[PDB]
Amino acid sequence: SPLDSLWWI
Amino acid sequence: AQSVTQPDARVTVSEGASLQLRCKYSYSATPYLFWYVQYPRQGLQMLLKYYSGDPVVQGVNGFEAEFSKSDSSFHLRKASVHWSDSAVYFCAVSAKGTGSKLSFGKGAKLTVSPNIQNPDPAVYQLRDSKKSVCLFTDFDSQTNVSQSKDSDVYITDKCVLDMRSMDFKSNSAVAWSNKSDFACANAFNNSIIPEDTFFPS
Amino acid sequence: AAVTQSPRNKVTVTGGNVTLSCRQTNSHNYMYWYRQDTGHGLRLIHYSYGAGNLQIGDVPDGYKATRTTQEDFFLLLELASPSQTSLYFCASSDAPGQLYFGEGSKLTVLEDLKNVFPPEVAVFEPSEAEISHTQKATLVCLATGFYPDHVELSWWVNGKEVHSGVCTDPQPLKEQPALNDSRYALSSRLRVSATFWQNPRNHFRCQVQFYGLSENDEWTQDRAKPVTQIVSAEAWGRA
Amino acid sequence: GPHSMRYYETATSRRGLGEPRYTSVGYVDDKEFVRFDSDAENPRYEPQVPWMEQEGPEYWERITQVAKGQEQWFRVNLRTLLGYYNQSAGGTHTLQRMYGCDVGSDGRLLRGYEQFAYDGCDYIALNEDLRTWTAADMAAQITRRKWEQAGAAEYYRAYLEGECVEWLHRYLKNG
Repeated sequence: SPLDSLWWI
Repeated sequence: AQSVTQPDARVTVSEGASLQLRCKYSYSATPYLFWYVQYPRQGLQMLLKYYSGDPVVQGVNGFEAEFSKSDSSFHLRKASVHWSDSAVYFCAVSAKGTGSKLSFGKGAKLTVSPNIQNPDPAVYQLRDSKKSVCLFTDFDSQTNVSQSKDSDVYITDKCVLDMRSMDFKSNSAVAWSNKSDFACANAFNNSIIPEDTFFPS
Repeated sequence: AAVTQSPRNKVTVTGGNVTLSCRQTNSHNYMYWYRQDTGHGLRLIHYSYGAGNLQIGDVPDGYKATRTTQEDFFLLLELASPSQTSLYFCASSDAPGQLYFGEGSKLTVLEDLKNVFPPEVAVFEPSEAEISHTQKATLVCLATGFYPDHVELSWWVNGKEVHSGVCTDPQPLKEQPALNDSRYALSSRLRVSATFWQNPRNHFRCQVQFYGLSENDEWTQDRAKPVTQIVSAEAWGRA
Repeated sequence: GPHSMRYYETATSRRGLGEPRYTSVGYVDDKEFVRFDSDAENPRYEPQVPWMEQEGPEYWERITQVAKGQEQWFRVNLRTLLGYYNQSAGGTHTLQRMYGCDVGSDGRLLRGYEQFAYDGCDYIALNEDLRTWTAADMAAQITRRKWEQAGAAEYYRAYLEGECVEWLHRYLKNG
């Protein structure tokens, strides 16, 4: 199951 | 479309009592949920964050919120609130991935009445240093101060000061008037004050 | 929160041009400008997801914004209207919905300068009755007859600002509640132990920073120009 | 024996006012088992192997929402990188993310991944300690700084040590 990314580049 | 609904703009609870602050949101996709807190004279700051997984999220000082997908709710709760919790609390919902889809609630101003261990209600007269003011002080949190039914009489709302060294808090309201014959005995005439209020002199 | 807004306080007249600066040195991606008003909560004006990008918020009318750099997000009021009298917050964001707020910029747009008055300030010494009954001493400061509602009251003991034992009204009273140009009044208390107050070596001072006219504003009336200024009242400890 | 689950996310900006194409491909033991493609007409995660068919609608909806969020996330990132490296809008660029977990024969985490490549070049990567980041260059240093300040490592490690391992195990259970 894929994961949400939070803090942007 | 996206929105957040907090039902009560203003909430008062007694120190030591439990707290629930309600929040409903409307958003078509799966959201991130937040509670922000704004202490007096400051900006907002994150208090609670929900990303995914466990519906119950936790924060500093015993704060927590519960995500309910079925009800579209994110109610905040705390077992026992204290004077320092007095602030404005904002619920917020955000789309994932972007910062372009964020909505704040109207916010809820929480007033926590301090527990006044040793009430000593009194109405004192102060002299001008450089004219005279009346000081209603040391009453329990429950007492409320009413406005004067006299335009030339000014009465401020209750105010809590904290002598931090002394671990001692107290309520006070101020009344003053330019008009001659203004008296401290009748200053807070149309407020409901304790029958045991001390009137010196 | 590494977000700093400037100026923190601003007074202008209708038609004036106002620029608020917001800088965040953490190079967050998103930046927002909000206004906060009683009964309307927090309302989004403009935001940006990067240098050169601008997105209108919910209440953009009368406002422009510019993201000149990743760190800088200016808010511009072109022809200042009294309705823009508000408390403005800038915020940066490094993750979806995660914001870090500035300290706030309080602005008042005046419609008519002749309504501007600085506060009169008076300190009232503690009652001896309170002294004996409680062994505590409450000083009361009164700032009266000021307009606009843009003051900051602080207590100073022996030349240093104190916060302990202090409570200041969150909201000022309208002296003439029925008038739109009504002047304001504000009260504050400083409570100390009786033995501290009764030491005549102790110096007490209530200071009120008033924000009004600038050096640039022209003034015609005879009375003293109600410029931005500090008005204060003092008292020495009484034994 | 040992196993692994890896996801590859790619965001490629078109030319002119072209919305980027976002793709996400999931592998188990280096074999594609799931896929999402923005270009598709009805974009959602689709099973690439019959043994994944057993996952109910709730599952497919949930992970599709993740992809939806990721697309926006990558859009923000692409525009941000142009700023980091001083580049023009019309162009075509690619940001790739690779994350997932290697699991040992003992059933424990061998290693965890969370790394990015921009235009074929290494950018930033989560170190084996799952605590520290390796920044390839100047821009990557800005990112690392923010992610260190944000405490990002803990979020991704939590996934890598928990859900990643568990889901891999669940997927294997099929066959």
